[PDB]
Amino acid sequence: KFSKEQFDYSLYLVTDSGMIPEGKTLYGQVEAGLQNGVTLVQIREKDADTKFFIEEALQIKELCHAHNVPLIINDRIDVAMAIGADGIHVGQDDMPIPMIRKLVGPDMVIGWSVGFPEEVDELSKMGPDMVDYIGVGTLFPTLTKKNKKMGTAGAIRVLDALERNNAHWCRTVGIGGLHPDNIERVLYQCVSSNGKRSLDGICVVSDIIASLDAAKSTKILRGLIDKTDYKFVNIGLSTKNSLTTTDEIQSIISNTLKARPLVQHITNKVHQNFGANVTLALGSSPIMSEIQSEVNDLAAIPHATLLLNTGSVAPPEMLKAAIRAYNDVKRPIVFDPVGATETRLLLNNKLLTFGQFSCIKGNSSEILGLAELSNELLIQATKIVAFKYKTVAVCTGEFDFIADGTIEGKYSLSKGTNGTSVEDIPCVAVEAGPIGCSLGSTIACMIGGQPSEGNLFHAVVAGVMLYKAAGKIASEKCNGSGSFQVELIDALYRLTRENTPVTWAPKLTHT
Amino acid sequence: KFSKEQFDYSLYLVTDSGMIPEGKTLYGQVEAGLQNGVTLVQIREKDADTKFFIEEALQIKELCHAHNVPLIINDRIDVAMAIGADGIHVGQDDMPIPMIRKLVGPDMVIGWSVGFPEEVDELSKMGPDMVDYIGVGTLFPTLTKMGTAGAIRVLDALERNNAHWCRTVGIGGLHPDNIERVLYQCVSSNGKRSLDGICVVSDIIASLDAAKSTKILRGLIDKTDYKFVNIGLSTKNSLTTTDEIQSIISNTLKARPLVQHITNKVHQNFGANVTLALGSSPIMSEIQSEVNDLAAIPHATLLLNTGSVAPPEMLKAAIRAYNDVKRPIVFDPVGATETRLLLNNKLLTFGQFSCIKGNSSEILGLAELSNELLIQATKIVAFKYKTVAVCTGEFDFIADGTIEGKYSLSKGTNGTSVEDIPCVAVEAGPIGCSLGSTIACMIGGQPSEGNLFHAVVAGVMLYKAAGKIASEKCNGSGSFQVELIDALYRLTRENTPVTWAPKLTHT
Amino acid sequence: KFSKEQFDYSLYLVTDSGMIPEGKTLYGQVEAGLQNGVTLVQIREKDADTKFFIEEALQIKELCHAHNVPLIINDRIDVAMAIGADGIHVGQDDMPIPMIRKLVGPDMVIGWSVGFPEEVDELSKMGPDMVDYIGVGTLFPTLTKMGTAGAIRVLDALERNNAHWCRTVGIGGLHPDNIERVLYQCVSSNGKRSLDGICVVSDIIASLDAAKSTKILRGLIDKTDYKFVNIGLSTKNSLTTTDEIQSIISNTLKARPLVQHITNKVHQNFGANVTLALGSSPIMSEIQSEVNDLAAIPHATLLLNTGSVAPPEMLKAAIRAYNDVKRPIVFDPVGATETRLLLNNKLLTFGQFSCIKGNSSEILGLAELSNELLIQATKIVAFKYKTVAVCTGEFDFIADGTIEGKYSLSKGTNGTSVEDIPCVAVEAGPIGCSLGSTIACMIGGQPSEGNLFHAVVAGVMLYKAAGKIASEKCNGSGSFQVELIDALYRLTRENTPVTWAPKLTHT
Ligand SMILES: Cc1ncc(C[n+]2csc(CCOP(=O)(O)O)c2C)c(N)n1
Ligand SMILES: Cc1ncc(C[n+]2csc(CCOP(=O)(O)O)c2C)c(N)n1
Ligand SMILES: Cc1ncc(C[n+]2csc(CCOP(=O)(O)O)c2C)c(N)n1
Ligand SMILES: [Mg+2]
Ligand SMILES: [Mg+2]
Ligand SMILES: [Mg+2]
Repeated sequence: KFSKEQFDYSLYLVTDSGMIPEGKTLYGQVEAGLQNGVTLVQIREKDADTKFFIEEALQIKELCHAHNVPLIINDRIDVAMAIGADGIHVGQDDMPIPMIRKLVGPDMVIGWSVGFPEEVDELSKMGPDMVDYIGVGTLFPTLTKKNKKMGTAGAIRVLDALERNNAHWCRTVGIGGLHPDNIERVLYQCVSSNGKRSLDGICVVSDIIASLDAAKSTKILRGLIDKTDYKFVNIGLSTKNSLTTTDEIQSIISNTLKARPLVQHITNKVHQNFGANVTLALGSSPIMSEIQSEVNDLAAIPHATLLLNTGSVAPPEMLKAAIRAYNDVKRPIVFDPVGATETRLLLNNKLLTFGQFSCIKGNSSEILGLAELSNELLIQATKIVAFKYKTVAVCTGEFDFIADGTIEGKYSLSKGTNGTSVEDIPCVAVEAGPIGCSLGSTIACMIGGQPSEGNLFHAVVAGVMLYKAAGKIASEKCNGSGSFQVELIDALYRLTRENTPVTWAPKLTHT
Repeated sequence: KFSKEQFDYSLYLVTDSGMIPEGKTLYGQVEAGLQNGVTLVQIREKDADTKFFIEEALQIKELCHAHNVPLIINDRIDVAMAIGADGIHVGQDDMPIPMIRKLVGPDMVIGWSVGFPEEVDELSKMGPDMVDYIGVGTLFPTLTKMGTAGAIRVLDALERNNAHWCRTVGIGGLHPDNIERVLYQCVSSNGKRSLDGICVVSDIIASLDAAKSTKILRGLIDKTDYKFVNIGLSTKNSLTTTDEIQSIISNTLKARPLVQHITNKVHQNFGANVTLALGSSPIMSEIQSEVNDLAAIPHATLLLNTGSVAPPEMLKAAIRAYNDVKRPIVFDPVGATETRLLLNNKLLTFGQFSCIKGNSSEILGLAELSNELLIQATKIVAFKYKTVAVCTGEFDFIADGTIEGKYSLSKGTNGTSVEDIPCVAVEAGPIGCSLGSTIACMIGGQPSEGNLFHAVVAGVMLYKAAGKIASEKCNGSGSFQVELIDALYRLTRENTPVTWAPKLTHT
Repeated sequence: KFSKEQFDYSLYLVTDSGMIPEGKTLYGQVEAGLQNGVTLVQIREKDADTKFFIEEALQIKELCHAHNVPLIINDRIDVAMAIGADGIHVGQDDMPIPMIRKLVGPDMVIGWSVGFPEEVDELSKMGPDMVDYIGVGTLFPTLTKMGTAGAIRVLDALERNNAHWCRTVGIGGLHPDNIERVLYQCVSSNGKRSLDGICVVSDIIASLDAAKSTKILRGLIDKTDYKFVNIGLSTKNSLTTTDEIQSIISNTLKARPLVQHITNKVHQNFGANVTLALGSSPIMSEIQSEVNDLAAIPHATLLLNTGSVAPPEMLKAAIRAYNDVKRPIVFDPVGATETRLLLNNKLLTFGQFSCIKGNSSEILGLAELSNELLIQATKIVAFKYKTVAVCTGEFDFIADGTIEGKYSLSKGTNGTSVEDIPCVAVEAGPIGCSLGSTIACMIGGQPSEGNLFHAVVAGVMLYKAAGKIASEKCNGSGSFQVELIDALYRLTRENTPVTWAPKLTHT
């Protein structure tokens, strides 16, 4: 018999009998997992005879208690009472929490499956001793649950309602579609806005239970869960609070010129050509492939980068493949969501759950939207985006605000961030007096050439300066919309062919 | 809150959500049912969200409690404790009973789906306050999720273990077309216990007129007479007199009975002769469609063999057609082997027989086991199937288990056990399915005011009597057979039973 | 490299690659069998790349040449010349025989698939050095790609043509449940020829244990006793004495045999009566599941008619069932027309009969064709189907063709031909399925030490004697029939054969 505060939600294993690899037992699997982590166990029988249920449940509570880890049951309250369970997990369509508590009395843990912030509101109007831990939504598509309606974005919305309502007593785990190919990302971008709360643990089912080798699969998840660095891009992620110096900007450009980045553009037909020209100017080769099979070979090429629009004709099933393919080799993705309308809203949020981006670029509307909402306003909104999607965010306008919410690639369980909140991540401005997707292309090239020892922040900033600089130079040499565009590409070339950033007009202050 | 002894098991309604006619509600049906009986209610949700379960079970608990009838839950104990239910019913593959008792404490009614005697044994090894009532087996084929004989074996285990505390209900396929029969033969062998109640589902829930279906079952449930055959069933203990035997034969001769023979090929011919001899007409139809029209003809009678070639589906048909027009069926299970055991035990659950006729071996098999021994088995068969049971041999024993056609809930029989039903004997000194045909004809010609038992005995005399005559006038197996038919013809054509050789004593 | 004469056709294995149980190799089986018999191997690939074929016919020619056993290829000649094979087997739809003998030249073995006599004619007018051996038709239904009668016709042509250079193996559905019967009744009509060996497979290759399967098949082949009926099979040339006929009748009254009749409607009734008279119990089952249960009962006997309405699949069930337990079967083909001719020949390949009964017509067809004529046919039938055979007329002829249940490879009998089996006659002057029932009862009664032949005769005498007696005490067709049954009753209730009118002489 344990006590609420003894429950280690680190690596929470949930079982499913009908999914076991031929030649193995539910016990065998659930065992090899206790020898390598699986620090908590839920028994799940959605179909078996409520007797065979009790038999298998008793059989596993001996193995469990043996390794000193609790057993939880789902979602049969009676079976829990019957066999001396340590806790029960119930869903939103199962017996109400108040009724359960009256039958079981305080001291027994209660899980509740929560997917929306509106459900955290009810969990709170019940006070402590009611709910003890929630399993958050269904983060990713899974083939385990056979029947209602997520991503990290959705889980943030819930961790945030756990704070607004100050439900200190209630822990959290993330569950569903969780595998080694996205655990770090999930752990990494699942923090409350104020940086105070994160997931206390991770849930798996088809990852150990369905495994031809549960011993290894469990040891692997352990590896990731209590690591603390998500090095998602092969650049430096160090937090730099010092403004970007002329010497820094100059060395960024020599690298991007000397390493001829290959920048794959997945974007609309109107930027296709233009964007290719900005790339050619910046001394790098552009490829416009939306071909799924190619994607992994393309991203294999040295110093490759992915710049990425919405409204592209490519099927989401290819974006998901491309995005992943770049993250697997740890190369930079520059995201730019042009949206706004109901369809694009959906598409953009689906994309944001496919992987981890090194930069998210947008204008006023697209940024205020992404933050889930002046000048003091844009700044606060750029920082929210930056933090939320753990990325360098750029907000374009008369002023350009950059913000670094990468936080050196740190995650931890529950902690959650090191007191580092939305409000105080580095954010800098760039302006050059009154005067599109071409920036994305520029940003893309600067990050692209950076070496192991580079820095992702100074890169994204150098880019904004280079562009705003060509921006000022063109607007003076031009005759109208037509020639402005071709003198912009001209300026971008001359400027980076002579690395004299001590010359360019944009002024770089603190925001 | 009720007490265990406040539970009325009469008409016990189990609910099913996905079976209600379009335009109607689970509240709707279960309301009209309470108004005309439905003296107990179980909610059953094998599929629904365990919340909508709670919701829908609170809403029906107000309805039930208002007509003052309990509410039982199958088979989630949690849902039961949760909503303060009155009882819970659990099946064999559900939560062990000791565990349930431990979570609900004594005072809650527990139900246990029992279909085999061996499980009544575990129910007793637990003592009272454990299992409080049981649902017996699956009596008949049903499409929502043994026979009456399979239930009796249970009601018998409840007696040998003296588990007085345990009530019973019958369940599975129960409808107006067999309720009265279930009730009528579902009694313990010592006659002291019967079913406390009848349990339905598809019969009220799935009714386009719930109100009306409930009023019909109540109709049958608390009546007490199964007039299953248009003949008198009075219990006569006065040996059949010579004037009685006489009158029987006059009636069978004056109404020219029509006897349907569903038998093998070997008896076909010989059986029709014996019928003809008796002044009546045989029909050897084994055609399903014809069956209703046939049995509607005046004084129709069905004689029935096993090992006939006709399919079970049609035998089911026939037996039914004849019990519907309240006419007499005479059963004769020749068998013994695995196939014939299975086939007969299926036929015996298709309807009610007016007389089962076997020889020594057949009789011991049916009775589920000398001369004192034959007598016991012949009673056992007679009481077990509530019928007149004949047993052939040097001595023929006739036993009357019709008990005037009386049933009742839990009573069960007026204490009238296997041991004390009328059993007589017939014998005519040392000397088959022809007996079937004789008996058949005799019962056939009986008028509303007649008597079944006396008629079956008349048959066994007449036959035994024509027997001695033949054996005296024959040159061998060959001519014995024609003369047996002749003597039957000469005997019935002169009603002087005071002349006949066979002596009829008590057993 | 072998010679034509070093070919041991005893156990002839024929591979099939796609039928080996998961976990086993064609090498593993073909090896496993070599160590327990498998005295000649053929390689059969009707589907694989003619390369892989080649590799596998080499790998397996080592394994074979090592156990000193040849290797035959079918039906690709090239592959046989190519890997230095010992012989080629070709069918009817394959390369003509002349062409082959030119490309491979003498000293190599050529086996032909023959299944009709005509094909033996072709095979004769080609002389020796052409066809060496021949696999005979398909004997029984098989799933891998006539009966033992079809085989006989072929083994006859091989003699009428005098193809002394030609061996024979039987093939097609050969399994433990039917190998001895095949080995036993598959001899020449002149008794000088029989099968030189037996072709599997799907019995060794398909086997979950190829070693055991091959040991068994060995057991059967070089044994020389087919005990198919648990009764004496001794040849007796001593006319059946009065004492024996009397003993015969006591044994059968005392043992009350159970005679299962499978027959039409018109012999049902009459049939049971005769059996009854003979003091034995008749069963009229045509029920498939009961059939194994029935034949387990003591002293059981199967009387089989044609034109019964029973499905062929069931008669197969039954005929096997009685052979499995070694109890007697009496066959009575009533036909004559295309459909009946078929059905009959088909039953005569389901199992081993103890007696075949027919009249002039029926007995003539079964022989495949006066008073000298009816004797030669009765002998032919008796010998062909290895059984006691009975031709009914004014004279009745009985012929013991069982030869003591003796079989041996190629030999094949012990010079006992169709012309010289014991055949006796029975007559009583000028005067059906009844005689079937009578015989079935007299054989049924016999104990381990009895004699099939004497019993068959006993029956014919009894039935004949009861004939003369009835013909006298009767007034017509009707009274004759009943009187006949009576006389059977009387005659057997007093075993005084010395009294009977029927005269028993040699034929
Ligand atoms: C602690 C807890 N939270 C939520 C639920 C409901 N739930 C959401 S998705 C899913 C399947 C995950 O398997 P996989 O890892 O194969 O995607 C489960 C069972 C629960 N039963 N327990
Ligand atoms: C009290 C009790 N005894 C047994 C059972 C199990 N069971 C046996 S038959 C069947 C279907 C009845 O509807 P129908 O009239 O269509 O046969 C049911 C539900 C139970 N749940 N409750
Ligand atoms: C010697 C010889 N005779 C005939 C043939 C043709 N053939 C007739 S039956 C059959 C398969 C029977 O196996 P089973 O019935 O045991 O499955 C085959 C292979 C041949 N290839 N060689
Ligand atoms: Mg649930
Ligand atoms: Mg149940
Ligand atoms: Mg061929």
